[PDB]
Amino acid sequence: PQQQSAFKQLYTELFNNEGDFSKVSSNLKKPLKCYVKESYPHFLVTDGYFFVAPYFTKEAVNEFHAKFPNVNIVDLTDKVIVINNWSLELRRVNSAEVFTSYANLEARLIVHSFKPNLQERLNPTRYPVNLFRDDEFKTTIQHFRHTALQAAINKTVKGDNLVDISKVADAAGKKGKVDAGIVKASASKGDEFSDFSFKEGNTATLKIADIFVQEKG
Amino acid sequence: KYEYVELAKASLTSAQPQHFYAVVIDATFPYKTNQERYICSLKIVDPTLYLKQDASDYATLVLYAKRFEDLPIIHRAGDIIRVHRATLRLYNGQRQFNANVFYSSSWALFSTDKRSVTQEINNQDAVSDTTPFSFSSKHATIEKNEISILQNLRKWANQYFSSYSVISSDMYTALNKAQAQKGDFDVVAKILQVHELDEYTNELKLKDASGQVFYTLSLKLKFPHVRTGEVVRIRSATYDETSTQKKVLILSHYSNIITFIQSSKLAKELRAKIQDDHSVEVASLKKNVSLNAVVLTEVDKKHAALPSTSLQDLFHHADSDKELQAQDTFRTQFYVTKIEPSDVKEWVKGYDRKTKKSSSLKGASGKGDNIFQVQFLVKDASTQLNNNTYRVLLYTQDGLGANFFNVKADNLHKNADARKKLEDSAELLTKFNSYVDAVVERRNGFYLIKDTKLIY
DNA sequence: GGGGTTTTGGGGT
DNA sequence: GGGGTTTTGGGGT
DNA sequence: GGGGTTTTGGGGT
Repeated sequence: PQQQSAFKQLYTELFNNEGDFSKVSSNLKKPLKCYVKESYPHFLVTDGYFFVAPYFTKEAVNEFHAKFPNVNIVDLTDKVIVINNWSLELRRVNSAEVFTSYANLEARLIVHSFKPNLQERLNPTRYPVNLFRDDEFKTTIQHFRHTALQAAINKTVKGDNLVDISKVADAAGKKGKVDAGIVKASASKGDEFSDFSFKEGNTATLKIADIFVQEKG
Repeated sequence: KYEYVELAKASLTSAQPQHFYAVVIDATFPYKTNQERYICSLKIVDPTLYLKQDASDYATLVLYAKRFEDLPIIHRAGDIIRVHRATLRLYNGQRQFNANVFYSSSWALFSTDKRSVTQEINNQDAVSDTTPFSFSSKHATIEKNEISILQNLRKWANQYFSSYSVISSDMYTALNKAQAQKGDFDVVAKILQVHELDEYTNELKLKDASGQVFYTLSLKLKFPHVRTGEVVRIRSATYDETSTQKKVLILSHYSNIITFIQSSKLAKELRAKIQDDHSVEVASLKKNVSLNAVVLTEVDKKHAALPSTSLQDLFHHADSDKELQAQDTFRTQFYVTKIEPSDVKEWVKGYDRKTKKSSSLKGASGKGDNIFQVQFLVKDASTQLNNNTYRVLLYTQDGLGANFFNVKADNLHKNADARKKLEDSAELLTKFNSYVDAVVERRNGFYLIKDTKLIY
């Protein structure tokens, strides 16, 4: 029924629309009011159910540092922020190194403008969990890959190259190597499957440590 | 020399270190609280403190440490723990034993059953019935006079678990009432299925006495003892209100999944009473996209106890690993990406036993006996990220996998009924989140499905 | 006082 | 600090 | 020496 998690609904709709942010429902592109769980070494904000990592543009922090002098970003822990201008992108990453991702895919929250509300902002919430560790969400991403994988395999594998029945039915005096059952899924370059059709968004962003040196060298 | 005292007889006044043996009936996983501290909380029992006048009574044990490795991991309820130097104090009416492992306190775990959980998983025998399977510090010493204390407590541990539920109705919440809790709760259920979601996570399919089915993520490394058909107690779960497609439980770093020792009366009754449910699967087959995994097949009873082998091992290591080379029959799980030949009508070919050749039923044969010659292109958790898809065969000319489709081989160009049932099975097998549990036999470098059949 | 360690008598709390 | 909330690791903590 | 504990300066190993 109704999805309580703003983030989960947003990120799920993005993946269910091949990473196209223009195909995601317009009634969901309203300002995001979220609680800041951590600010360093990782900046993580919650929507009351999950936590995701926002990716700030150089423009976003400079604008911030102007309209709100001396109010450091890396010290926003336990305070709220309102993201007025933001976009969602899909990026290929190394899930073994990035914890805010799954199956080498990440949905990024690109922040263009955000204002802090220190006004004793509250809200009794459940413990926030990594959206990329959620059962249903992991499943949504698996669906995404399964669709890309199946489309690539039905395009790549043709001609019904079936193992000759004699090779198996009359296997006495016949030895074989199992790697004969290995079939390439797509026209890739390396050992990883990368035949996707969503155009990987680019957009430059700041490393959380640069915003820490900019405020406290 | 250590003097062991019984739980109810331990002194509340003399804040001096005391020692005791006891049976563990519940425990959190060891968890971190800040930067230099780890805690493990457990409920203990013995002949002098095991039952309120019906619901189970117990003392509590809180172990403090500076390292994760210095705290006990309780995978099973019913085993025994021996603690040295605990201080006892009353905490909200209950007798609470506190022990700082980081200072001078220590613990040792003893198996009530023949083997410990870990020994069962790795099929090892126990060194002896007086050996601790886990303990704190570099050493553990058990004196001759402790042997009787241990053997007697084991005897008692079994009597206790076989005649009482131990984990009484007040220590958990019915799954169909889970959504009504304000915070976390405990659950006692049967594992109906263990699905390998990915390289690090299992997804458990649970069902309790109330009949509700729930799913929950279970890390492979943390809970390596989960097994289908077994009953467990989940210590600390919360209801996930963000899961719309399926009922999900969220566990925390302090949560724990606990099994029961063989003599457990509760585990035995729940194992028999709670029967398999496929309602979640049948309902999901009506949807275009199912966030619920559906295991479409069932292996023959004689293989139910055979361990599974990943596709990674099956196709990339089977000709190099000593253990995999000596075997020719395996059990594995996977999802089908494509089925060849494309035309469902050509799945059944005519086979000539003498020339060892098969042919299409074009001008409809006599060319040979009808057989299935199907080639599945599969993939699994262990190969999720690579650019490969693997060939798994269903070549039934010698009888292997003849009943896989619950449709005896026939000319699919003429038998509309057979063709339709196979076409429907084809869509089901290639559908996202559909998986196959199968036993395969290795012949001339290929794997042929055998002793496996569809259940949908 | 007592562990393990080596400090083999002596800080700080 | 115990019926709880880390990050030596953010997929045992 | 240094923790944790309290022994709050000093044992044994």
